[PDB]
Amino acid sequence: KNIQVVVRCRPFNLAERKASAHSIVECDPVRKEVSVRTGGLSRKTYTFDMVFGASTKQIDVYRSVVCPILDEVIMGYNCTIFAYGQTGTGKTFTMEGERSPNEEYTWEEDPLAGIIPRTLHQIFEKLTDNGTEFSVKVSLLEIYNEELFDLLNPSSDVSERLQMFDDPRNKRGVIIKGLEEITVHNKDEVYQILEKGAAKRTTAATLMNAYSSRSHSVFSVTIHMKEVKIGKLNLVDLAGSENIGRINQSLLTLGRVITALVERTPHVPYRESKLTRILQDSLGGRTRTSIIATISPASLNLEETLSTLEYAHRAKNILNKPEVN
Ligand SMILES: Nc1ncnc2c1ncn2[C@@H]1O[C@H](COP(=O)(O)OP(=O)(O)O)[C@@H](O)[C@H]1O
Ligand SMILES: [Cl-]
Ligand SMILES: [Cl-]
Ligand SMILES: [Mg+2]
Repeated sequence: KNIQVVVRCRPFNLAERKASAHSIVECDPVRKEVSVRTGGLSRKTYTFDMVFGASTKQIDVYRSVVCPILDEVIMGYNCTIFAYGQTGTGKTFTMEGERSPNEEYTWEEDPLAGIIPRTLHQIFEKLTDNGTEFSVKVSLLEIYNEELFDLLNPSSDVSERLQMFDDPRNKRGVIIKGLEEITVHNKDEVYQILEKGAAKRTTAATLMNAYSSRSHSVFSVTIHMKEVKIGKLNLVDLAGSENIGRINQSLLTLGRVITALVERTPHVPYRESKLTRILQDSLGGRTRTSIIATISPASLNLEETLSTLEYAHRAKNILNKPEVN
C-alpha cells in the first residue's frame, strides 16, 4: 500500500490580498492535478492521489481520505495521517477545525470540524451500532525544539517533559515515559479532554516563541475491540514546512527520511529526530499512511507552495506494507 498523498488548497486570505498577490495555483479534482504558475507575475503540473479545490468542505476531506482509513482501523491496522505545509496554509484547520461562531451547532454537527472531532464521534457511533465491547484511549504528545510534552494530562504542569527510549521487545517501537493515555467514556467526554488540552496550549504559546508554528502535534487514538482486535490512529499535525528548504531537527529529519526512502539510498535516519523514531512505522513500514499536503494559492508563497509540492510528489513514491494487529 503506497503512502496516499493528497493536496489541499485553501482560499485566498485577506493577508494575501494585502500583499497584493494574484492566484498562481489551479486545482483539478477530476484529473487530480495541481498546476503552479512559476513563470510570471509558464506552469508546472503535479499528479496526486487527490486534489482538493478552494471549495473543499471539511466533511469532503473526511469522506475521501479519513473514512476509509478509520474503516481500516476497525480491522486493527495501525494508520497515520500527516498534515504537511507552510504555516497558515490550513494544517490545524484540517486536523482540528473550528466551531461556527454565530451558529448553534453542536460540535458533532458543526460543518467546520476538522478530522479529530469527526473521527472521535464516529468511532463511538459506528462501534455502538456494532456494539462489541470497544474501549478507547487517546494520548497527545507535542514535540517542540526536540522536547516531548504531554498535553492531555490535567495533573501535570504544562512545562514538564517526558523521556523517550527505544522500545523493549519492539525495537521499531518507542516508549514515551509518563505519556497519559486517557480513556474516553463518551464523546461528551471527548470535548472536555481536548478542551483542557487547548487551555494548556494557550499557556504554552506564552511559554515558548512561535510555539504554534514550530511545534509538531502527535495525536494518538487506540481502540480496543472484542471478538481480540486492536487499532491505532495517529493524527499528526506537523510544524510549518516553511523552515524546510527545497532550524527544525524533527521536520528536517522527516524530509531526509522521505528523501532516503524515495531515493533508495542505504541509510534512512530514523534515529536522529524524536518524530521519525516515534512515527517510524508511519514511513516505509507496516502502518497504512496518508499525507494531506497544504498550500497557498497566492504568488508570494510560491517558493513555499513549490517546496510543499516537491515533498509530496517525492513522498508519493515511498513503499508501505500495512498489517493487522
Ligand atoms: N480550506 C479553508 N477554508 C477556509 N479557511 C481556511 C482553510 N484552511 C485554513 N483556513 C484558515 O486560515 C488560517 C490558518 O489556518 P491554520 O489551519 O492554523 O494553518 P496552519 O495550522 O497550517 O498554520 C486560519 O484562520 C484558518 O481557519
Ligand atoms: Cl481572510
Ligand atoms: Cl471548510
Ligand atoms: Mg497550526
